[PDB]
Amino acid sequence: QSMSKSAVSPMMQQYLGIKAQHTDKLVFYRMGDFYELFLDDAVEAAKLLDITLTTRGQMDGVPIKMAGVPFHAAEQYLARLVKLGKSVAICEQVGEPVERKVVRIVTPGTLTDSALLEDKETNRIVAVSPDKKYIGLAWASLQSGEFKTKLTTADKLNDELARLQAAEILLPDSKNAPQLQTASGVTRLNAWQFAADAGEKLLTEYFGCQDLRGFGLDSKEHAVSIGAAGALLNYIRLTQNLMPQHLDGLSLETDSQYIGMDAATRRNLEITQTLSGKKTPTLFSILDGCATHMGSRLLALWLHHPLRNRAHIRARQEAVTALESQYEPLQCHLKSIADIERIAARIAVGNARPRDLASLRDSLFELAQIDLSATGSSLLETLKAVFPETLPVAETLKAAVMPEPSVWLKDGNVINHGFHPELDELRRIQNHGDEFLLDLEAKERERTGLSTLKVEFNRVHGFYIELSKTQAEQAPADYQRRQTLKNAERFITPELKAFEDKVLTAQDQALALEKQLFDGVLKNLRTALPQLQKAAKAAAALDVLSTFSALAKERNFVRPEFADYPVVHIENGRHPVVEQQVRHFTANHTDLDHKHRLMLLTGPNMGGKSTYMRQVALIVLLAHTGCFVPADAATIGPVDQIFTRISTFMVEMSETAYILHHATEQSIVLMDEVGRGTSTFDGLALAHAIAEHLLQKNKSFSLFATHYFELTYLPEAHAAAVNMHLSALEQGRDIVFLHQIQPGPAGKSYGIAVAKLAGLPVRALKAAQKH
Amino acid sequence: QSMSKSAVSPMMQQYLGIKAQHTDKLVFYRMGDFYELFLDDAVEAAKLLDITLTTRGQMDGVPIKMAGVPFHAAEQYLARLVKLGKSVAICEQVGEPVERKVVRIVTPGTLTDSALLEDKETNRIVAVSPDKKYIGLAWASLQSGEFKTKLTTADKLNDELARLQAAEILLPDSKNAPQLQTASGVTRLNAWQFAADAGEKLLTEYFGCQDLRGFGLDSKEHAVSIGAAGALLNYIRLTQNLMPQHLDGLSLETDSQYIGMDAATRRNLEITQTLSGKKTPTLFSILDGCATHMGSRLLALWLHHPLRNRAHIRARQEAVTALESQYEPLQCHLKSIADIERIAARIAVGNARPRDLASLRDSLFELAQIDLSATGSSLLETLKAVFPETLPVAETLKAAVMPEPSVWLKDGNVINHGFHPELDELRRIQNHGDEFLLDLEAKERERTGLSTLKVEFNRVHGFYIELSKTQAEQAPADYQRRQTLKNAERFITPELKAFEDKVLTAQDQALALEKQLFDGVLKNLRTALPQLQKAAKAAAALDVLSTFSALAKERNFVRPEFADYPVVHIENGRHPVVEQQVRHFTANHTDLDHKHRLMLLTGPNMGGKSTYMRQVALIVLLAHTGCFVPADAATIGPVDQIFTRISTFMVEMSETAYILHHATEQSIVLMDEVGRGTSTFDGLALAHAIAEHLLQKNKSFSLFATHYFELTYLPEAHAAAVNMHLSALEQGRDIVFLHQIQPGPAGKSYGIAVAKLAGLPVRALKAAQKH
Ligand SMILES: Nc1ncnc2c1ncn2[C@@H]1O[C@H](COP(=O)(O)OP(=O)(O)NP(=O)(O)O)[C@@H](O)[C@H]1O
Ligand SMILES: Nc1ncnc2c1ncn2[C@@H]1O[C@H](COP(=O)(O)OP(=O)(O)NP(=O)(O)O)[C@@H](O)[C@H]1O
Repeated sequence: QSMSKSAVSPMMQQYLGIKAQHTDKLVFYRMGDFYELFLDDAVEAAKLLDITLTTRGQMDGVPIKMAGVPFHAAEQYLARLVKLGKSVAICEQVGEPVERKVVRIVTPGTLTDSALLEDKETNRIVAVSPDKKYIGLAWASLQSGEFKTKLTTADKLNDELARLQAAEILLPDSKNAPQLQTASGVTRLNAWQFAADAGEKLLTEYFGCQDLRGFGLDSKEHAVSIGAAGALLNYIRLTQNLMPQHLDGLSLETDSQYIGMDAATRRNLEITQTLSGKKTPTLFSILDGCATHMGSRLLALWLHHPLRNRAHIRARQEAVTALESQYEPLQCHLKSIADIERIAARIAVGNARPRDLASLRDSLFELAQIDLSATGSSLLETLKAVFPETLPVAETLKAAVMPEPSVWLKDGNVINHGFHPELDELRRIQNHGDEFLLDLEAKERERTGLSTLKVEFNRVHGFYIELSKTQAEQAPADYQRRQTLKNAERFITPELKAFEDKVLTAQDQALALEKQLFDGVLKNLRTALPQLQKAAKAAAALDVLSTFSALAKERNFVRPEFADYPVVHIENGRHPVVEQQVRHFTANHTDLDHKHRLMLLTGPNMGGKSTYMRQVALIVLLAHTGCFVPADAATIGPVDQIFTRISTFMVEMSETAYILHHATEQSIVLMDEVGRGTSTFDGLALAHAIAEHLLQKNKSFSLFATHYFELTYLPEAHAAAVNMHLSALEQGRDIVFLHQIQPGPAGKSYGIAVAKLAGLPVRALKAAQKH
Repeated sequence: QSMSKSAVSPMMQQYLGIKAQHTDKLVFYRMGDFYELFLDDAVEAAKLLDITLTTRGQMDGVPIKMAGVPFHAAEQYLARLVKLGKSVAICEQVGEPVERKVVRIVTPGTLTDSALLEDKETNRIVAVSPDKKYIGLAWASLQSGEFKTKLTTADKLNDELARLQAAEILLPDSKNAPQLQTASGVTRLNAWQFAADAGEKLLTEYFGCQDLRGFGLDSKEHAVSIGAAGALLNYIRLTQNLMPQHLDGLSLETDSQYIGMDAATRRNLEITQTLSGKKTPTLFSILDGCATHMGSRLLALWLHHPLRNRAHIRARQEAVTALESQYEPLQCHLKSIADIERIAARIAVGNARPRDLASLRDSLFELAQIDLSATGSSLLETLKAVFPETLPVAETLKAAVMPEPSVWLKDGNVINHGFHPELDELRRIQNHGDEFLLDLEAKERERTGLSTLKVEFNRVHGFYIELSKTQAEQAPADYQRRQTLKNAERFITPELKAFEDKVLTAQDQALALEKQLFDGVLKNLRTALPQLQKAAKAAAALDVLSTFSALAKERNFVRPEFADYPVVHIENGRHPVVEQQVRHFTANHTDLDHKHRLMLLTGPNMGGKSTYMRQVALIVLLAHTGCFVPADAATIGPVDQIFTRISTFMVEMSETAYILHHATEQSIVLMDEVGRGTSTFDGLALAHAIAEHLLQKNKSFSLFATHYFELTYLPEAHAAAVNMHLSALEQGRDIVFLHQIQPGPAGKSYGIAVAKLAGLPVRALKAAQKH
């Protein structure tokens, strides 16, 4: 393996220096006004981006493959590449003098740029450190500050992964990495980065605390999850420009905090995504009346993390009732603030640009005006306390940044007038720009008798005066001259050289001064990042609570009550999504307690069994978010998990296996027509057993819909079973469904579909009666 | 109700004269370089087309509402309008001297323009004349010449409508018009147009024959269908520019010609349309390797009309075998011909434009070159005899029309050179155009000393010579002058007036001459329409048979045999659509006779039950189209109908009613999991009865898939019953489906999905055993 380095250009040789460090990722090498890619990176990017592949120069004889993109559209192409789980290192040149650096690595899970994120996109990076009994989970969202760790098991893993919706996963390079789907981008990390002891040094040093007990860890059992946090914190460090200091606390997630739901249950209920994978009526889209982007994202969070702690739930409920009389002024203020949660993020990772501070400034002022707007008597009063706390940050931004700064700091006109006296003075040499030149042209027109001379400028030559070749002979030896032209001839003069060296120096010192003063206020903002993140969280909380208020007031939701005994009482409740799809939707009751635990639904095929079942689960879910539920009243007992089951057939049996040995007395199980598949022999036998389990060996409140009429006999075999069914009425030779729960099991009226039949249908009426 | 007529403009008064005759249709009133619509038409069209609604002028004091479209995109909006089932009258002005006329009425069922039709779109207009016991059906396709009538019943109506895929329906305005869907565009026709006696005069005069016995009618029972044909013939006349003379014969369709399939069966088998209504793998898309558009349309026709006559089937089968050795040269010729079936149609209706004759000419020549290409021994030899028959038409077209004519006849350069001697001479005055003017400019440059004069032309002044106002004083009195300008001044002269009156007269006489000669050869073509229609039918037939030859050679299809006894033998057959979706598809046998009639499929879910069933029905269907079936060998007995049954539940019971009292010994019935709905009591009772009918009270060859294991006992109760099932094998903790038919009823192995369960599954294994 001998080399050139005469076989390869020094521009290319430098590229290979960078590319060697990022052999797994695409490298956007800045080349002029383009980012270019070389070699296999070129062939890859030319496939992926439908941009033209080409060739530049030679390397060891061989033409070098190349492909590029204009700088003005780089974020756009970057957005595509990360949609396809690709990382890109951005190689720019940096210095005073110049070195080729990587500056920033864009990965699917560390996005903070508004250009690479949808407005309601939650963006998480999760790292799994597997012991083998336990598994350390640690996740973070650079855009929201979130930073949590959890201890979990191997089989309970894909549930946690679906819950977190991670955009990127960090795995060890070890041979005992957990087998898993792929998924989002999966990024493997060289083993020792998940070290618990090194992960503990990193964490304690990042938060500047003694140990990790306050967060509820210590390297006893949690060691594996401490290392996973460590690995996350390192990967953030390797990818981000500045190491962000906005990662809020670091909480241990226990299973007791939220109503657990398996992956399939999240999917089936269509919480944030349909069964065909969209935003075509979901629970989130039907409730998403948030005024802010950060509010919308928070609501997505809440709908997936229904609280178990009934105190926090009431804290939230006290707020929403209080906001009932004052949400229309609130939602006007919030509607005009920008995404300050993301702006705080971009500040933290050294990625914020001049107009972000303008938006942050103006919205923090708009948040300070909510101090009136509303008051109350709850958690709200701690929310209100936050907004004026942040005015000191707004004032300093008002004083340091223009009302409208230029887009790029490099262009100047970012720092405000009067913030720095020197800058104003430096900047003042500008009228002396144009007025000294008008005072000079006129003092040369009469001096030469030519109204065909003006003081011109170009980047290469600087200031000059040009005269035609005819008039070039008319010029004094006071003029200095340089380059020769075709029609004309341009001249320097020492009395504008003195001017040129004054204004161009003033330009450079001003540009340099704005840079240093901007970096100065970023130094300040980054230290004031705690108050900023509190501002973001308070603004978004209030936005969701405001939305909860408006929904209840505008669609008749009621504050559900909580009980200490196993119970689910719902006074004519409704399905919150299907309710805005039907013009008329018929409400229905739901009564269950200790003695009435399993409701066995039987019914025709367009009788609303599924809808009614999903309606119950959705009311229970909503109940524990602090939102009000769609009913006239509701009362729910302590609930721990929600299970559902609504292609086949081992996936039917897989999802029910999980249900059977995880559901408890506090769980709520939903089962829709289990048995479809195989037969009516083995199918009925299984559906018989599964019911013979929810009643006995895990006393769960269950809704069990089924076509197996043979299961009607359960209320006459267990105290807890109940038979209910759904209505079908005769109108005019044509059947209809009023969609109403009715006690009992619907009788047999398929032979009633003689409303258009032909027989010899007695032969049917002779097989049933079947006693 | 007094009027203006001073309250309305004469340009609007003339519109109301036209609009009054077409009160039900939209009227495109040509207004300059636009077609505009007024009053309620405007409001209608503004909504439908997303075009801006506005105002022009006043009528009785009120601003007249208006909306319009440009001429250059008129066919595009018309296309939209007939997609939404609307009719449009095109009001142009005609004359020598100008009258407002309607010229053409575009209706959804009389389309012939390539610009209003999809390439493979079949376009039929059907007229129903209801007695009440009988119903006269009559339909026609202007694009294909098809013109048929049929006698039918009131309930058998929606089956026929769906079979004919009518783009438009003609109903009597009577109060006893049949209740029906709507559908396509339904067009009501003023009662007496469906008159049988008046219908018979129309029909006999159209074909110029004594009565209708040769077609198999006479006003005995066929009176109601004769009038239907009359109404159709009239609507064609009211709507078409020229009354077309290409309508082929007039056959009476009887129910015994084709294998009947109800509306649901045509949908379920996905013959030319999916269950979600697309071209996502259908039986037609999977076979459609036709080189021509007209070939494709014909394929659609045969897929919906499987022949009962086994002689015509063998005729087609003899042609496809003989083409096995000669289809690659055939499909290269056919690939380069145009849509001559439609072109013949546009000629018939006086709608043909110059380039259509060009395309027809070239393709009729290309069709003549198939006289070698292939020969054979069958029906083929009559096909070969047709192509050279049509050369006389190609010759005349070659001599009369340019190799490339202008787009519009009004622009000239359509009639070929040397076809008419006078036209060439009239046309020849054109070099005398440019050369006489070069011989005149030069004779005016030196005569005035000005190289700043050139002979010009504009549409207002004719020919002229212009000179600047400085040089207008330099012009002779030999110049005549007219309009004054700004910089210049233009002059007429009697020696270019003589020239102006020579070349413009020659232009008009030539444009007029081309018009009369073009109409002259259209007169010839329209009388040579019978040869043309035969050319189109012979080209298309061969294209479909060639395709059948390529499919059999390239996907291992075999020529099915026919039997005279009830039988369906299929040596490992395959599903022709699913077979190109799976990389590997496992073939399966099918054996049924007089003693083995009902195959009772039981099986797991993803066991290929449905697919195998639909495979049998599709093979039987394909067998009767002449095409070879996807198998190693196949033998089918006499078949009359194919019924299928694969949301709920009265529509389950409606479709099965139909099946139960229409299926015969010769029918082939397919039933997929009948019973799903209601329960397992009344569901099993109904599935019990329905099987207790196919065996006994209509000895039909039936495939009955069900999950009811209770129906396994049938082969031990009836001779004709058979139990088959579909395989499921264990590989590695993971079940798989080899998809193979196996005698017997699959046993009970859903408890076998303990491959991931958790119990207390003995309680299942305790309910089955169920003896
Ligand atoms: N209360 C209601 N008001 C109005 N429409 C309803 C109501 N409940 C159900 N529907 C509609 O009824 C249809 C059938 O509801 P669904 O609950 O799917 O019946 P089902 O037979 O019980 N389905 P499955 O759960 O698979 O058995 C749906 O398309 C709903 O839109
Ligand atoms: N003969 C075959 N050979 C190989 N694979 C097959 C065969 N038949 C079906 N499959 C596969 O089986 C899949 C679906 O089977 P399908 O016939 O729908 O199961 P089913 O439950 O028996 N249908 P249904 O009666 O409508 O419930 C298809 O995607 C095929 O790829």
